[PDB]
Amino acid sequence: EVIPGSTKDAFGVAHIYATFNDTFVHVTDISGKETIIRITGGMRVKADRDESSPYAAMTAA
RNA sequence: AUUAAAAGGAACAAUUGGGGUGAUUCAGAAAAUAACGGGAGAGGUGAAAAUCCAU
Repeated sequence: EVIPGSTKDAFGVAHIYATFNDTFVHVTDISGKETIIRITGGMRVKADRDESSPYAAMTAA
């Protein structure tokens, strides 16, 4: 049925921190002390030069 | 022993001054620590490597 801990339509905040050497997609709650899922551009690539590629950003997003 | 220099100095009235000295006072970036979430990467480069990470 429902995923444990999940609720109905709610609000989150995404902390998109994208440098020239990597990119971060990080969503938390309204408080900001609880993180839901944090995926970076380096987890969806193999080489170190593509972590900043726009392709890795959408894949993580 | 002349006058009162678009020479100079002094005085006064109004101001100007990130001019100087002392005290007071505000800011948050960076970094450090404390606690919590998360769970595999992070830095850095032309590409990497050395380095940091399951303590």
